[PDB]
Parts: sequence; C-alpha cells; structure tokens
Amino acid sequence: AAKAVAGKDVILAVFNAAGDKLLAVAGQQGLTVNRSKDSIEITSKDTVGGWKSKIGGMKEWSIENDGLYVADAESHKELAKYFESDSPVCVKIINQASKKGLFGGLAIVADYSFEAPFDEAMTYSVKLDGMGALVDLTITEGGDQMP
Amino acid sequence: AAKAVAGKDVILAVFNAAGDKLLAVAGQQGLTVNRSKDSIEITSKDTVGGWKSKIGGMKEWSIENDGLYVADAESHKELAKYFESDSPVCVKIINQASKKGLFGGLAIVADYSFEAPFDEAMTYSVKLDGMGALVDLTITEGGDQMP
Amino acid sequence: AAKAVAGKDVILAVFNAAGDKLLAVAGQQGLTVNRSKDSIEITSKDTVGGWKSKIGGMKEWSIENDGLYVADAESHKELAKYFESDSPVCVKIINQASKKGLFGGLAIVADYSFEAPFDEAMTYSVKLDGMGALVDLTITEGGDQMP
Amino acid sequence: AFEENLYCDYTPGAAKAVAGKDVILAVFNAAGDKLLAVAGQQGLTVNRSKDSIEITSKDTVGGWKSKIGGMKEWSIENDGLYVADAESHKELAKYFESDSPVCVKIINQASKKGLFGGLAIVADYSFEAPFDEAMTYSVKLDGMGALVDLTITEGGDQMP
Amino acid sequence: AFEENLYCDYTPGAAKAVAGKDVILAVFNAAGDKLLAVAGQQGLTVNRSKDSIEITSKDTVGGWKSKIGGMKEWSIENDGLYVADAESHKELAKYFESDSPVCVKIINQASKKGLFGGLAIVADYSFEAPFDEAMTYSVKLDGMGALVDLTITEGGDQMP
Amino acid sequence: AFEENLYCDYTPGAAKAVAGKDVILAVFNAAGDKLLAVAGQQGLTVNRSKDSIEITSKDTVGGWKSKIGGMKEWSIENDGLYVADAESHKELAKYFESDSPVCVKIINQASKKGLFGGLAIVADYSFEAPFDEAMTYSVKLDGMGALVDLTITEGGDQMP
Amino acid sequence: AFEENLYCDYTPGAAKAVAGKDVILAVFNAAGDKLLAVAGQQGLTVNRSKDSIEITSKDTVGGWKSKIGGMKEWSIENDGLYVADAESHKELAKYFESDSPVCVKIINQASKKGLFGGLAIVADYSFEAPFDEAMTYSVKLDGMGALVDLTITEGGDQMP
Amino acid sequence: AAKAVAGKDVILAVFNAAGDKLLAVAGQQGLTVNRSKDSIEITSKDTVGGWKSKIGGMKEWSIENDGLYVADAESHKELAKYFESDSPVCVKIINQASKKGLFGGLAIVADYSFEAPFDEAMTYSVKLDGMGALVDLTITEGGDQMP
Amino acid sequence: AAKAVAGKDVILAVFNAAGDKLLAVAGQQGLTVNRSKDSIEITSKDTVGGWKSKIGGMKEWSIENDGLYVADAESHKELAKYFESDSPVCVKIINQASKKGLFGGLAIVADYSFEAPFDEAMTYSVKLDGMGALVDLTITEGGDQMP
Amino acid sequence: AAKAVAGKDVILAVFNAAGDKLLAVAGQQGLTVNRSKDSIEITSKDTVGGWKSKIGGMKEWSIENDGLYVADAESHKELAKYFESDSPVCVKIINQASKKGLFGGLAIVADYSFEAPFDEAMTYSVKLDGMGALVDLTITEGGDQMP
Amino acid sequence: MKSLSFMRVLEAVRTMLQEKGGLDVSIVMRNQVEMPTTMIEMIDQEEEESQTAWKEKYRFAIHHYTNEQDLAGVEKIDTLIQMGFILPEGYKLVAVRHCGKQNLVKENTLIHAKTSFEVSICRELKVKI
Amino acid sequence: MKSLSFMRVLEAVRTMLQEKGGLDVSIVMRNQVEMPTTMIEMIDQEEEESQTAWKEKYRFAIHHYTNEQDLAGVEKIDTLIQMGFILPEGYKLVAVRHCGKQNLVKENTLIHAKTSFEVSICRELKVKI
Repeated sequence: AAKAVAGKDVILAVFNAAGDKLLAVAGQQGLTVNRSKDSIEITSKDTVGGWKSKIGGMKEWSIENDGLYVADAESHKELAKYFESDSPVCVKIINQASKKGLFGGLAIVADYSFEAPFDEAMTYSVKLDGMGALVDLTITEGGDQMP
Repeated sequence: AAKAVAGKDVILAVFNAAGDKLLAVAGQQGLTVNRSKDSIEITSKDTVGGWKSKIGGMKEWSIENDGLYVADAESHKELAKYFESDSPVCVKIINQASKKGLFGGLAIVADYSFEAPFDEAMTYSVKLDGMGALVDLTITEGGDQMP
Repeated sequence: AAKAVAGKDVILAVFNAAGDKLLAVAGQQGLTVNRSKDSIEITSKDTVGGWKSKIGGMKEWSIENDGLYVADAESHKELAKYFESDSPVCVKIINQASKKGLFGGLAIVADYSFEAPFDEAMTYSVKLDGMGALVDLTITEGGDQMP
Repeated sequence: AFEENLYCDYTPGAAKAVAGKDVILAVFNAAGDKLLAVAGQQGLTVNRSKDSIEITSKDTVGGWKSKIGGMKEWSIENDGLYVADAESHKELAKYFESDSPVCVKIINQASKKGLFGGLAIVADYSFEAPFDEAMTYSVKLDGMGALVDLTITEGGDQMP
Repeated sequence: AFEENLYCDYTPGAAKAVAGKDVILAVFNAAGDKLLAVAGQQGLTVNRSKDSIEITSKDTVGGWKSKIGGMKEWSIENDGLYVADAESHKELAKYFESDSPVCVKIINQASKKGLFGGLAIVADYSFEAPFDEAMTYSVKLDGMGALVDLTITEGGDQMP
Repeated sequence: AFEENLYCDYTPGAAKAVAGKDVILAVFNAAGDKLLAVAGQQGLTVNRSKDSIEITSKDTVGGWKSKIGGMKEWSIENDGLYVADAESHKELAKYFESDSPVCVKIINQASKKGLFGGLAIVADYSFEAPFDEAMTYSVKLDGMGALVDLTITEGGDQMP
Repeated sequence: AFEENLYCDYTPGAAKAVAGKDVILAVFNAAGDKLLAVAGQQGLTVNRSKDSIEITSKDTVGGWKSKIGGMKEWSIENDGLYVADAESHKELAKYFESDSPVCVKIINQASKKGLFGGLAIVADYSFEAPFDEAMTYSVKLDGMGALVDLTITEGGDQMP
Repeated sequence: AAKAVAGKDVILAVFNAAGDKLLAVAGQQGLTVNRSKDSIEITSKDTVGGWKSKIGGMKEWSIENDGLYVADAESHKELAKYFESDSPVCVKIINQASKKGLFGGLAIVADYSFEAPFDEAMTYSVKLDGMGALVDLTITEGGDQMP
Repeated sequence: AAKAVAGKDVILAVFNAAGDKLLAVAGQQGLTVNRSKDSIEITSKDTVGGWKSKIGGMKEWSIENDGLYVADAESHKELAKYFESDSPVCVKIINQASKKGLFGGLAIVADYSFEAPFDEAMTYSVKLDGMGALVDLTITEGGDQMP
Repeated sequence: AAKAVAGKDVILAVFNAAGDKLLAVAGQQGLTVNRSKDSIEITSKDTVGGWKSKIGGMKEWSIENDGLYVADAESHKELAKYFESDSPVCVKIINQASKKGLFGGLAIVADYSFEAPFDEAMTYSVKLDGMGALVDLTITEGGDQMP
Repeated sequence: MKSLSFMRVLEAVRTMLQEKGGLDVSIVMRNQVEMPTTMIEMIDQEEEESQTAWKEKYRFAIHHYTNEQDLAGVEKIDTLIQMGFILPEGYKLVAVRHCGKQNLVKENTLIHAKTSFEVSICRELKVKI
Repeated sequence: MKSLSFMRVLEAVRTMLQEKGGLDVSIVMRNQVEMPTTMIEMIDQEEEESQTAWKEKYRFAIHHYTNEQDLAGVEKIDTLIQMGFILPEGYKLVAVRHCGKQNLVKENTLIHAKTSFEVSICRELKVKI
C-alpha cells in the first residue's frame, strides 16, 4: 500500500461550459470535502433499555477550496461565468499522483470571495454546494480523465 | 494495576458487511467517545430547601475519529459503502495492548469528511452516531475479538 | 491559618453501591464545582431611584472531574454502573491533607466521556449534575470519612 | 449511601415525580384476553370534565353567582410513531371500521399499577407522514360511560 | 448591614413582592379536619369576574355609554406534577366522582396568612404524560358563591 | 453644553417621547380624600372606542358606504406585581366586593399633569402565582360615564 | 454484524419506524390503467373521523354522559413542489374541472404494501409562489364513501 | 493628583451577619465592577435628520471577584451562609491605600464556584448581582469604615 | 500631507454640566468610534439580473473609551454625575496635535465599568451610545474648542 | 502568465460626487471582496437516490476595507459625504500593476468606523454593502479608468 | 517577604548534608583542586512564574571529586538532596529537581562528577491582603 | 520624563548603602583586585513590557571580596538592597528582585561573592493626556 497520500497531490478540477476540458483550478492551496448525513430521532419510550433510538436521515455534501488567485488564468474565467449565470458546474477531485479520480459531482458556486492584504498575495476562497449526488469514484469504476 | 493506558493502544474497528471480519480503520490518529444523559427539571416548590430537583433523562452516544486518509485500504472502502448505502455499522473500541474490548454498538456515519492541506498529507474525519445502547465491555463478559 | 490549600489535595470521592466504601476516583487530574442561583426581576416603576431590582432565585450545582482513565480501577467500575443504571450517586469532596470534607450530595452522571490521543495517554471526563442540595461540610458538623 | 445519610437522602417517602416514559395506554383485544400496549406511544392526554349548572336566584344575599355540578365526561388523545404491522394498530382498525366499543386501560409500567379503565370509541384515527420525519399517528377516544379510576378502587393490575 | 444604612438599606417597610413559590392551594379533607397541600403544585391562577349591565338611556347629556355592576363569579386554575399515591391527589378524585363541593384555601407560607377561601367543584381534572417529560396534572375549580377575601377579613390562617 | 450648540441641542421645545415609567394609575379612597398609587404597577392600557352606524342609502352617487359615529365607551386595563398588604390593593378589593363605583385617574408623575379621570367599575380583579416568578395581579375597569380628558380640560393635578 | 450479536442486534423483528419519505399518494388516470404518483410530493395527512351521538338518559345511575358513535368520514391533505408539465398534475386538474371522482391510494413504496384506497373529490386545489422559494401546491380531497384500509384487507398493491 | 491607583490596593469587603464587622475577603486576586444602563428606542420618522434616536433606560450593576480559596477564614464562611440563607449581603469597595470608600450596596451571591487544578492552588470565583442602587462613594460624602 | 495621525493625539473630551469647560477624560488609553447604517431589502422579483437589491436605512453611532482610572480627576467626577442622573452628555473628539475637532454629539453613558487586577493599575471602560446626529467636524466648518 | 498578483497592487477607488475623478482611498492597507449566493432546498421525497437537492438563489456582494486614516484626504472627505447623504456610491477595484479594472458597482456605505490606539496610528475601517449587481470587469470588456 | 540570598540556601543545604549524611562539604568554589572532596557550586537564582505565589528558583551544583569511581556516594548525595532540607521560617521548599549539566569526567588524575540541582522556594503567596 | 541613566541608580544605591550600613562601596569596576572590599558593577538596563506605565529594568551586580567567609555582610547587603532606596524626584522604585548569576567562588587568596540585582523603576504612566 501507500500508507499515506500527500496533500500536494489532490486537486480540484472543473468541467468547462462545453465540458470537453477538465480544468485544474490555478493557485490551489487547500481543499475540504464535507459529507454529512442527518439523523432522525425515533425515541418511542415503549422500548426497554435507556438509550435514545435514532435512524439515518438525509445526505448532503459541500466543497471548500482556497488558494492563490490569478485572474487571467482561464480556469478562473470559467468559475466567474458559472457564478454569474447560475449554471450548475461539474466538479471532480483528482489524485494527480495515483492517476485516479476520487469524487465527481454537480455543484453550485455558492461563495466566491477573495482577499488582498498589502503584504501578501491575493488569495481566493470558493464554496461549492452540492446539488444532489456526490459520486464516490473510489468504489465505482471509471472516472480517470486527468487534464 | 496499570495506573494509565497508552493512547496508541485504544483503537477503533468496524465490522464488514457480512460481519465475519473486524477491520481496524487504517490511518486513525485520534478518538473521542461521548456518552451523554439528559436532565429533566422537576422543581415542585412545595418542598423545603432551596435547590433545584432533577432526574436523569435519555442517554445517547457518539464517536469522533480522525487520522490520515489512504483510499486503497479495505477498511476505508467499507466506511464509504456504509455511508452511501445508509446501513448501520457495528463499531468496537478495543485495547490492542491488553487484548480487551471496551465498547460495541450500532452507529450511523453522520459525517465523513476529509482535508487535503498543501504541505501535509490528506487527513480524514468520521462521526458515528449510535442508534441505542452502547454496551460497554469493561463491566460485562465477552467482546474480545481483536483483528 | 494555611492562607491557601494546595490543589493536589482536593479530591472527589464516590460512595459505592452499598455505601460501605468511599472510593477515591482513580486518575483524578482536575476538578470544578459550580454553584449557581437565579435572579428574579421585580422592577416596579412606581419606585423612585433608577436601579434595577432583583431577588434571590433558584439554586443548583454541578461538578466536572477529568483526568487519566484506567478501566480496571474499582472506582471506574462503579461510575459505569451508576451511569448505566440511572441511579443517584453520592459524591463527596475531600481535602485529603487536612482530613476534612467540603461538600457532599446526590448527583446524576450527566456526561461520561473520554478521549484517546495518539501520542499521549487515555484521558476521561465526567460531569455530575446535582439532584438537590449540595450540603457544605465546612459550616456543618461531621462528614469526615476519608477513604 | 452512608455517613448516616448526612448529605445523601434516599429514604423513600414518595416518588416526587412520575416519568412520562412509564405511562402507557393499552387496549383489550376483540376476545378480551390479550392486553396490548399501543406501539410507538409518544404522547398522552386524558381529559375529564364536569358540566356546571347555574342556579342564580335573584333573592339570594351576598353578591356572587351560584352554581352546581352537572354531568361528567372523559376522553383520551394519544399520538406517536405508527407501524402498520403491529398487533395493536392491527386491532385499532378492527374496532374503527366495525364501530365496536374498545376497552382501554392506562397503565404505569413502572409501579405495576393501573390508573384508569374504560370503554371508548375511536372518534378520530388520523396519521401524518412528513417527508423529513417518520410518519406519525394520532388517536382520539371518546368514552361511553364511567371512567373507573384504579387509584381509588382496588384491582385492575393486569400488565401486558 | 451598617454604616447607618448609608448604602445598604435593610429597613423592612414592605415586601415589594411575593415570590410565587410561596402561594399554595390547600384543600379540606372529607372530615374537614386536615388541610392538605396539593402535591406537585407548579402554577396557580385565580379569576374573579363581574358582569356589566348597560343602562344607556337615549335622553342623557354627554355622549358616553352607561353601565353598572352585574353579578360576580370566580374560578381557580391549578397545574403541577402528578403523583398518584399522594393523599391530596387521592382526595380530589373522590370529590370529582362524588360531585361534592370541596373547600379550598389560598395560603402564603412565608407570611403565614390566609388569602382566599371558598367552596368549589372540580369542573376539570385532566393530565398529560409526555414521553420525554414528567407526567403533569391540571385542575379547574368553579366556585358556587362568595370567594371570601382573607386579606381584608379577620381569621382563617390555618397553615396545613 | 456649548460651542453655540453646534452639535449638542438641549433646547426645550417638546419631549419627543414619554417614558412609560412616568405614567401611573391613581385610585381615590372610599372617603375620597386620598389618592393611592397602585403599588407594583407594570402595565397600563387605556381603551376608548366609538361605534359606527351605517346609513347607506341606495340613491347616493358614488359607490362607498356611508356612516356616522356611534356611542362612546372606555375602559382601563392594569397589571403588575401584587402584594396583599398595600393600602391601594386594600381598596380595590373593597370596591370589588361592594360594587361601589371607583374614581380613577391617570397621572404623568414626571410632568405633574393629569391625563384622564373618571368613574369606573371593577369588572375583573385576577392574579397569578407562577412557581418560578413573582405572584402578579391583573385588573380590568369598565368605564361608567365619560372619560374626562385632563389634557384638554383644565385642572386635575393631584399627584398623591 | 457478529460476535454472536453481543452488542449489535441485526435481527429484524419489526420496523419500529416508517420514514415519511416512503409514504406517497397515487391516483388513477382517466382510463384507470396507470397509477401515477403525485410529482413534487412533500407532505401527506390522512384524517379519519367518526361522529358521536349522545344517548344520555336522565334515569341512569352514575354521572357520565352516554355516547354512541355516528357516521365515519375521511379526507386527505397533500402538499409539495409543483411542476406544471407533470402528468399527475395534468390529471388532477382534469378531475377538478370535470367534477369526476378520483381513485386515490396511499402507498408504502419501501415495503411495497398498499395502505388505503378510495374515491375522493378534489375539494381544494391551490398553490403559492413565494418570491424567494419554489412554487408550491396544496391539494385537499374529501372522501365520497368508505376508505378501504389495505393493512387489514388482502390485495391492493399496484405499485406505480 | 494621583494619576493612577495601583490594583493591589482596591479590595472587596463584606459586612457580616450582624453588620458590626467589615471583613475583607481573603484570597482576593481579581475584581471587576460592571455598571450598565439600557438604551430605549423612540425612532419616529417624523423627525428630520437621519440618525436613529435613543434615550437611556434602566440601570443595573454587578461584581465579579476571583482569587485563592481559603476554607477556614472568617470571610469565606460568611459568603457560604449568605449563599445558603438566600439573604442580601452588603458589599463595599475599598481603596486600602488612599483609605477612601468607593462603592457600597446590597448584592446577591449569584455564583459561588471554585476550581482545584492538580498543579496549582485551589482557586475560587464569586459573582454578585446588584439589588438596587450602587452608591458611588467617590461623589457622595461619607462611607469610610475601613476594616 | 501628514500621511498619518498618531493615535496618541486624538482624545475624548466631555462637556461639564454648565458646558463651560471641555474636560479631557484623564487616563485615556484606547478609543474606538463606530458609525453604522442599516440596509433595507427592496428585493422584488420583477427585475432581470440575479443580484439582491438593497437601499440605505437608519444611522447610529457609539464610542468606546478605556484607560487608567483616577477617581479624583474632575473628568471622572462628572461622568459619574451624568451616569447617575441619566442626563445626555456632550462628547467631542479632539486631535490635540493639529488643534482641530473631529466629531461632536450627544451621547448616553450606556456603561461605566472598571477592573482592578492585582498586578496592574485599576483600569476603567466607558461606552457611550449615540443620541441623535454625530456631527462630522472634519466636513463641517467650526468646532475647534481646545480644552 | 503571472502565476500571482501581489497584494499591494490591488486597490479600492471611489468616484467623486459628480463622478469626474476616480480617487484611491488614501491609507489603504487591507481589502476583502465578498460575493455570495443563496441556496434553495427542493427535496421532494418522491426522488430515488439519497442526496439532498438544491438550486441557486440570489447573489449579494460587499467590500471590507481598512487602513491608516488621514483626515484631510479628499477621498476620506468624500466617503464622509457619501455616508452622511445616504447616497449610492460608485466603487471600483483597480490592479495598479496590470492597469486593469476588476470590479465596479453601486454600493451603500453600511459602516464607516475607525479606532485609535495609544501606541499606534489611527486606523479606519469601511464596509460597503452591494446596491445590486457587481459587474466583474475581468470577464467583460472595458472598465480601465486608472486614477 | 524578602527573598533569600543564595548563600542562605547554601548554608542550609550544607548543614543538611553534613547532619544527615556525615559529609564534609564546603561552599567555597575552587577551580584547580587536588585530593578527593565535595564542593557546592552556586549557579544562579531567578524568579519563576506562578500567579498564586512568590516562588524563586535556585540553581546550584555539587562537584564530587574522587581518585576512584565513587558510586554509592554520589547516589547518597543525590538521594539526600532530593528529599529536601530545612529552610528558615517563612520559606517553604516546593520541589527539588535536576537541571542544567549532569556530567561525569576524568580530569588530571581523578574523576569529577558534577550533579546540578534546581530547587524551588516559595516565600509568600501572591494575593492582595 | 526622560529615561534615567544607570549613573543615577549607581549614585543612589551607593548613598543608601553608605548611609544605612556605613559601607564604603566603590562604583568603578575593576578586574584584578586585592584586599577585602565591596564593589558595584552595572550589568545592563532595558525596557520592561507594561501597557500602564513607562518602566525600566536595571540589572547591576554587587561584588564582595573578603579574606574570610563573611555571612553577615552579604546578608546585610541583601537586606539593604531588597529593602529599597531613594531616587531622584520623578521616579518610583517598584520592585527589587534577584536575577542573573549568584555566585560564591574563591580566587587567588580571598573569597569573592557575587550578588546580582534587578530593580524596576517607573518614570511616567503610558496614557495620552
């Protein structure tokens, strides 16, 4: 096995408007893939015991990505268009070291903000909210288009 | 006695779908077991004194586990299947040093997220919320399968 | 007087199930006793002045004790039974150096949680919510059973 | 549990409270031999009222209004989680469509004592199915006759 | 408590309040020799109402509506925690089933002074048992005549 | 208070607001020589209403409904912290039991100007005893006759 | 799923819960050959009530009113997201305008068991379009006769 | 003038039950006096301008004090009685260097809690909620009873 | 220009009761002035685009000043008088270097609190809530009274 | 490309009252542009799968700026005028290195606050709330007036 | 309360050593030495941080020179030092711990064992009255 | 108020010593000396951190040389320095603490005791106006 995967090897990729190219968003420095499932409480106290019964609820996911922002990068020239047009965007998390895809999904750019301190470089932050299923490519076959 | 238990010896394991193999989640670095009980307020002020009366309520438990994330490990290929398929997971906390089990129970994968920092390795986090009794093995006989 | 009391001499003790043995909770590393009272609002603005009026409210108390966790210890096999059985626990606070008790009372084990770092020993936390009066043993005669 | 109970007082002189998780409504089956506790019980309300009759006569000294008690009535409302295959819910429907009176008993499963028994009719058997929750049912029972309390009268302690 | 009360005024000249944990409802037993405090009391309301008869005559200067005082009635609402074996709760049920008038009194323990006494009927004796809470009761009393105000009259200060 | 009031303007031309802690209710005693301020006051409501009679005639151009003003009535609502020992509270009970019309006044105790004085009947005198609060009273007075506005009429400035 | 099920009880002996996402409302098309699930469903409420006739006679010992059940009625309230081109919505409107009774069914799409079938009238068909949300719809159906319970009767499991 | 008042000369003093002694709380290490007034809103927009208008409302005050806990001193056995007996307590703030009183008033012991860390001295915390006027002795004549 | 104004050169000044003397509060150590305006929602969905519509609402202001506390200075003998009598206070901001006023207005003393650490000097904190317009003296001619 | 943009090269500029001069805010030290979109939940549970469905809402934007404060600055003498008159203000973001505009739009000065330490220079903070659309100039042709 | 000078600590520890172990140990430090002996080297004294009590840390050293490997003797010196000593009234030892250099060398024609100790002394607690 | 140079501190401590102890103490520091004496060495001076007042820490040393082990003299100097001294107008002596090296060595033909002191002096409060 590998016993580890370096964090400089996992990248976020975006399908352009036509969908013919997979863009590695420039300036990447951090990723966060949050996957949550709700819990519904089934406490009916005709049940012996003394513990609170629960079941699984509904599932959701989101992505956070921050890094350096170069505006002329054509990858950033697609994120702006998606943000302005309210069109869903295809997002894929890619391991460039193992050449394997990890998670594909249809997401919406919910937050696109960036900061310009005078003593550093201009950094950008992006939040993508999941519009439905986040397909785990680690279990499912296929999904290995790098670019 | 021992007067202490080293933290590198308390390890989390889950059961596979058939339940025939106990798999230790590869890459764990931390573990937190929360067990909480509610408290009702029953102050009937026909009573002498001046303090507030309370009885115990319902009990519920949860587990936090985070560490390094390796995708090809079979154990992480089982947590993902459970998180996708909404099936309960049988989880067990064992002391690999004294070869004693501690706590077993059914849980739902409420949160399965992970981080990909630029200068670090990819780290994963898991939240398990149990549906009912968390049977502790430190006061009862049984529950001693290590693998 | 003593002008102070060293903190490594204030300990928490729990009465066993039959009440015959006062067990010092093994692994104690910290202790916090909170005693609070509410405040009723009686501002009636037919009264000259300009300052807000209050009276004494309702009193309650709680204790949080944390430290290192040893599972085989007798005191840790009693707290587990009390937590699982929803039974009141008799707790006492001892100045084991001056051989004088401070506060005793009935409590419910509201929380029993513990966390296991990778590079450190396994630690536990306990919260006891007061069921009724916290009797002060410093202004009351008696209450000095040491063990 | 010692030191002459100087600070810890367990001495039972009352309960001081009755946890709502110990109070369960149960019904008798059609044959009347099986007492089934309604599954999914989560709420209970037992309403008992008596009418008031006015006897205000304009020749009474004082300055207040005169009243007496009228007729009494009672009803039960119980709601909770609903499963279709439970015997209790497979018996309530049988009473509902057949319009037959059902024997109902409210039981404290902790003290092992009964509280109130009576004969009632399902005047409302409704249930809700919110999409982000478990489907919930509610039952209204209106009684025909006396609601015999089991706290003043001896007997009525059959648990099941 | 000193410095000539320059900043700390400990002089008792009034109460300025009566904390609600001091007003209790007391019920006379069947024999009338024991005053029982209803166990588990947590809320109390006393309603006193008067009707208004209008005498508006279309030949009065002014331009305002004329009314007089009508008849007076009163009622009591109580709610609290219900324990079935308490002596007080075993007496209200007896009065409820027997339709007998019951003597009630309002007692301030701190001032040891009676407030209001009268005869009432339990027009409602209902209670709920929420699953995640403690099972609580509510009592409604309607009064058949004078609610004697013990704050202006002499006597009526029995504590129990 | 200077720099030619360049930013700080204390010039008195109005109040622009009247803090509710400055308006109180006063009640005349039975003999009528003492104005008692109801102790523990915390809320005050004054209702003044006039009906509307409709005279819609089906031969009027337009399309709107024609009316005139009806009869006028008024009432006061008060509530606050209740002590049973205060003299003002010892007068409200006496008026309530005696059906005696009571003289009431609304006083701006800050501006030392009366607002509304009139004769009313105590329609409701109720109070509560919450267990985690202070026992509080509520009073309703139904207007009998004109509500003499003291803001347009001269006089009526007895402050006690 | 092992160690002799010491702490993990995977034995299915009941359901103990039925999530509302598994209960849907389906209607029969005009031809009666296709069962269409109402698209955009987000809520469902089934009400089943029975009337109660009083037979209290003033020569009966006791003190409780005598009651007997009357007629039975059922109704359904559904609501959720509305899309105009959905086939089920293009069937509901046709029934609404034509006054034709619609055959309706309640389906547990998880257990593949039918629950309740009947004939109903679309009494209300309303929808809202809040500016900051999606356009939602609400439907009320009143039953013309018996609502056949399918949890007590064999059959009625057409799934679509 | 003074230009400053060193903090180790401002102390909290409590009147005993009889009121004949002003006992200085032993173990004092911190002192905070909070005095606040509400702000009412009368913004009616028939007023020219463009700034939201307010008046001052109702006044309240409180005192927090923390330090080392000594169990046997006279002062700490009286705060226990005041807390238990639900009685108002007379508190004063003394500048023990300039020998002038600062603030005296009736207060309610709302919180009387304390901590016993293992590697430190066992410390205590006290909160007093103001019941009525807090007299500013720096503007009023009198109030200099020292002890 | 000046390219900056040192923070030790702007001070808070309070008008005395008659308004004859502008007293600079002694012991000034920190100062912050907040000036905020509310935003209303004119978001009506008949407008093309996709952006949320807003307008400007009501304006208010506040001042927080803290520093070393001396109780004998006439400035602090006035703040207490204003605080107890609930009278509006006249406050000004003076750039004692350029000899120009900055901001004047009427305020209400919402808080007057102070702390006495045992190893520091007794520090005071003051919050003034805006009462009406805050006249910007940097944009309006006049307002230069120095004291 | 550039691979980055230095943070000292991105500035915020404001249009004067008549709009004939673009003035850079004197004293600029930091800048943050926030662009967010709402998320609508459309979970109608007649849909197979198990992931919560969402769509896009409305878009808002805002700017945070802070830096050193100079009172005589005409740009600072214009932000005060805009804040006082409740008039919409035209703001632009300039990359003074590539001489390319980034973002221009109408905003309302929601907050204009500034704070002055004792040991530092007096600093100012500005919050601008979006009054409608924020047109990105990196995707649209034009918007390059430099001053 | 006034802080102890290092010299008082040296006298107290020397008296404790001589009285409990029967050792002739001198305080005066000498650089070039001959014949076996035992000497105490005072390193420094500073003020440690603990926001309840005035506590000071005294670092000193014990030089034990022997012509042959003296093993149990330095054991005994270490054990006695760690058990604590008597200080004048008003001062309490809080902890005795090793710090600095612990060394064992061979110089000239004799072995030199250096054992450095750091002791904590509380003079009075940090509290206003 | 301008920062006080170490020279004034040296003059003040010399005057305090000579007045309250009759000690003839020299300020000039030497390297190779002879016969018993007492000498003061200024080590350094820096600014402590406190956002309440302008405060400076002066570290100096006291060298006491004597042919005999003189406990009383060093203890007396300790007491006198820790007691405090008078400063020129406008300065406040806040704290006198031990810091740095505390040593008791023997050189040539006499014992040398070195006692280092750190004194805190406040000149003005850090408040605008």
